[PDB]
Formats: sequence, C-alpha cells, structure tokens
Amino acid sequence: ELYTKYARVWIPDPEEVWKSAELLKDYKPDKVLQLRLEKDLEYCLDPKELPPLRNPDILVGENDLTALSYLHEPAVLHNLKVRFIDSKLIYTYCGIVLVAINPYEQLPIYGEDIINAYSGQNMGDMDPHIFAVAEEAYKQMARDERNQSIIVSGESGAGKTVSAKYAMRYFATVSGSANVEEKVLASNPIMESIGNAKTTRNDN
Amino acid sequence: IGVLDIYGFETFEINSFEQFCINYANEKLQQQFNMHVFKLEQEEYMKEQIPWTLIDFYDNQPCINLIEAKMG
Amino acid sequence: FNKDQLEEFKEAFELFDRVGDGKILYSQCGDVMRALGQNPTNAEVLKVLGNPKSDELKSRRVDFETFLPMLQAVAKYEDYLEGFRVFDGNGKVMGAELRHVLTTLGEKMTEEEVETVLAGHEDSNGCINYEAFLKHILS
Amino acid sequence: ETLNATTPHYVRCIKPNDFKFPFTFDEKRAVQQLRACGVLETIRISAAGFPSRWTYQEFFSRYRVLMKQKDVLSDRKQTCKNVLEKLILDKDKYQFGKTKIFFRAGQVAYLEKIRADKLRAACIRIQKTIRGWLMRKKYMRMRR
Ligand SMILES: Nc1ncnc2c1ncn2[C@@H]1O[C@H](COP(=O)(O)OP(=O)(O)NP(=O)(O)O)[C@@H](O)[C@H]1O
Ligand SMILES: [Mg+2]
Repeated sequence: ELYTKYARVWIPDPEEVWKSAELLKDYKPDKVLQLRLEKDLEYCLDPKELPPLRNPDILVGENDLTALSYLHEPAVLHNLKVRFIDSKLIYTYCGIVLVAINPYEQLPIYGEDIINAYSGQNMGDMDPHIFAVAEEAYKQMARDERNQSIIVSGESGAGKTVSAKYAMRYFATVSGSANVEEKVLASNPIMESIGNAKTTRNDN
Repeated sequence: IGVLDIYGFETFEINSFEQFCINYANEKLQQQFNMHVFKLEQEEYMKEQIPWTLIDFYDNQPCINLIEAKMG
Repeated sequence: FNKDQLEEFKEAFELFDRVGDGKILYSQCGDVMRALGQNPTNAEVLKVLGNPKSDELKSRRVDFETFLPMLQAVAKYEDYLEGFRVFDGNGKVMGAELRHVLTTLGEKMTEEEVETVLAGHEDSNGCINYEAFLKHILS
Repeated sequence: ETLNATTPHYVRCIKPNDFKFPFTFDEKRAVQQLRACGVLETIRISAAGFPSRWTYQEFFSRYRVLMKQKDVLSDRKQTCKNVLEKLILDKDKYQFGKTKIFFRAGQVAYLEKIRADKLRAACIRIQKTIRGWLMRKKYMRMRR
C-alpha cells in the first residue's frame, strides 16, 4: 500500500497544527504505527483514519497549490509556509484564487520595471503576483467589453487596501495618464473614520 | 474594472446579529464563487473534450435557503 | 570451490590481513568478495556477514574459515544495459549526472570512488558511452 | 446584482501573525484564516475531481524512465495511453484529454513513488557493480 516503511505522514501537534513524521515500520491491516520525529513515538490508529500522507518533495513549493498530489490542510500550510519563510514569496495561486500573505514589510516587487514585465503576459507565463490578476482583468476587458471585477476577502489587517492600491497603480501605469489613484488613496482616511470600528479581535 | 473590499467569514467566542449578517453575506459570495469556478471547469472540460459528468457541483444553497427562505 | 581456489582466496585474504593474525575485519569481507569477481550489495554483504554491529565491524577480525561460508553463500548484461539506459537515447550519459546519481541516491558512494571509475570514461561533451563503460566494469 | 453582471477575479488575503512581526508565520493563526477565507474548502472541493493536470510532452519527459524501450513510440500520446494503463490499474483514476492528462489526487504521487523506487534500485545495482570493479582492481594491486 502507500503506507510503507520510510513513508512520511503528517501527525497533529499542539503547538504547530501538524508536524512531520516518518513511518518507521510499514503498516499492515492494524492498530499501530511506529513513527520517527526530527524522537521515537507510537501513534494510535483509531476510529477510522490513516494519517495524512505527505507529498513528494518535487511538488512542494510549486506556484499552484492544486499542483500538489495530496491535497489536505498540512500540505497546503506547508507549501505556503515554505514559500513565505524560505523564498519570501507572498503570492500563491490556488486554482483561480490568488492567495496573498501580509509580510508586514516593504518589498521591491512593485517596481515599474516589473509592472512592464507582467504586462501582456498570461497567468501560465509568470510567478503569481497581484499584477498578474490586474493584467488578466485588463485583457479580459479588452477582449470583450464585459466589465471585470476584482474581489478581495479576508480578516481586517490582511492588507486588502494595499492590494487594491497596487492593483490600480498597475492600471495607471499600463494605461498611462488623470490622477485617479491619488484621489482614491486620499479618500481612505474619511471612509476609515466613518466606516471602521474597533472589534474584540481587531482594531480598525 | 471594479475592486470590492469586503470582510471575510467571522467567528468569535460570542456570535451575534452582526456576525450573522456577515456570515450570510459570505455564504452568498461563496456560492457565487463556487458557481463561477464550476462554469470555468465545464469550459475547460469542453476545451479538452472530456465528458462533463465527471465533475460534480458542490452547492451551499441549502444553507442559504435555511437563512433567507420564508420561515427562515 | 576447489582446493586451488580456496588456497588462492586464502592467500589473497592474508594479503588483506593488516595485522598478521590471519584475519580480516567484517568490513573487509565484502571487499574480498568484490575483489574475487562478485558484485554484492552492501545489504547482501551485511546479510552474509550476519548484519554485524558497528563495534565488531570496526574491530572484530575473522579468519578465512569464517569468511568462507559467506563467500559460498554469495556465490550461490542486457538488464545491466537497461539499468544504464535509465540515465540515458543517443547512447551517452552525462558525467555530471552519473556522478550526481551515484553520490546522491541509493547507498551513496564517495566522490573518489566515482572519480576513479569514471576517470577517462567521459568525452569532451561530458558524455559516457555506457555500453563500453558497462562492459569495462563487468570484465 | 452588481457582481453577477460582471466577471470576477478573486484575491484572498491572510494575516500570518497577530503581532505584525516581519516575515514570521504562525501555523495556528494561518489555519484559522485559511479556514475563514474558504481556501481550505475550495481545496477540499478540488481534491475531489481531477486536480492535477499534465501536458503529454512534460509527462513523457518526466517519466521516460518508467517506459520500457519496447513501448516507447515516436507518438508520445499513444505511448502515454499505453503506459499509464499498465502503471495505474483503474481507467477511472485518469482521463486522456486532447493535450493534457488529468489525474485524481493520489495518482501523480504514486507515479513519483514508483519512479523513485525504480531509480533507487537501478542506482544501487549499478553502484554495487562499480564498487565490485574497484575492489577487484584493489585485489590486483594486493597481488601486485
Ligand atoms: N503586499 C504588501 N506589501 C507590503 N506591506 C503590506 C502588504 N500587504 C499588507 N501590508 C501591510 O499590512 C498592513 C495593513 O495593510 P492594509 O492594506 O493597510 O490593511 P488595512 O488598512 O488593515 N485594511 P483592512 O484589512 O480592511 O483593515 C500595513 O502595515 C501594510 O504595510
Ligand atoms: Mg492599515
């Protein structure tokens, strides 16, 4: 079966939601797994679940989470954690969706040379970036007069405003110019004043 | 081209009419998402000439009818 | 094996005896088997050796008489070619790629062993004729 | 009504830690926000179906090693159709598209596993042959 000796599985852990373990003795149908941890453990296999298997490392870190063969919570969390911590990439496709992780830091990627590099390129060509969504919307609008939307969702403080800001900066740069983006960014203080509130979990 | 900044799904130790409205709006947006993705998959399956039947729709309409139908 | 073979093997065995007690280490048993034309895996060598522990592998010495049953047990091209064609289809193999796979997969060997076996076998493109290299290492 | 008139593109934003430390990540915060952003249900809904898709060209390039030289045709697509049916028992588990092969979730990792185990066996067998030659050379030295 897939669960052989020197297989790897994700096991639940209190302090990080899942942790890796290597299957130290191959499994047969029943109640036991001998597991080894970066030490030595036995884990009850219980109703029933086998522990989530782990993707082969060639798949880990790829630009699209649906490129993973096993799709499950710890494999997704691992691919986002490695891309963010090791690569310091903050953008990752999931299917159609673009996932964007708040770095709480400035980054060089929003330079106008990169704006030009993205312009005219389809989503397959380049690593994910918010400009790669803006450019898709722009060319969908060009092909067919149908209006286009960009929809940004997440808990407040996840950076939705800065994502919109760079999204419209893309349009301003690619179309050329009419000082819209300045006025739109200048409107945010009043809309935040009248429209935002402290909440138990979150300010603004 | 239009850009929509909206809150996501919300859960606290105490949940109340505000969280109920926010979670119902998010159920609506998530339905419209799932149905757009399903449309695009049916298009890609046409593009590869694969039978459509293989893909099944996952429908949160019963929870919307739970919240907003008459006698909801 | 006949008496003559056993005598030549014992003489060679004593030549590999670096202490003069008529014995080799467990870690030399595999070396002697390979030196006599066999190509056992390290796993096979440890199996015929009885899966020795680190301590006896590094310091326990065995004479010809204990080695002999193991040599007997071990004793008792197209597949090799396809195995090399795995890493090919112009009949060549990258020297960098062969070096990488031999030093990074399986029961990894040292870079010096790989350099020794590969010395003189790669061309200017950095390609190895694997049929010739295979015949050479099987001769 | 405003959105259904329009064609959407979706962005999900997640907040990896509460304390705003630059480039730090917290698994228990993020699993909460990936759950709240519906990324995890989107992935669950994609895990049923055919989430993994391969061009015949890149598939063949990746897995020539599995193919026996008997069954490598110069048409890649028919080679692939022949081979995958040997390597995977169930025709349900994959579909042959015009230009791309569609796999269910498990299958590509299973092919990577059997590829790696074959390549391990070939590596070990070759390297034991090399070690055997080098010890035979050292025996020739030990006689000399
Ligand atoms: N792509 C990004 N690059 C750099 N900093 C970012 C990025 N996204 C978010 N941030 C930072 O995240 C913090 C908040 O981002 P912002 O877009 O202003 O969210 P916001 O004001 O809280 N809107 P909301 O999430 O609805 O409350 C700021 O410190 C930003 O600098
Ligand atoms: Mg802010």
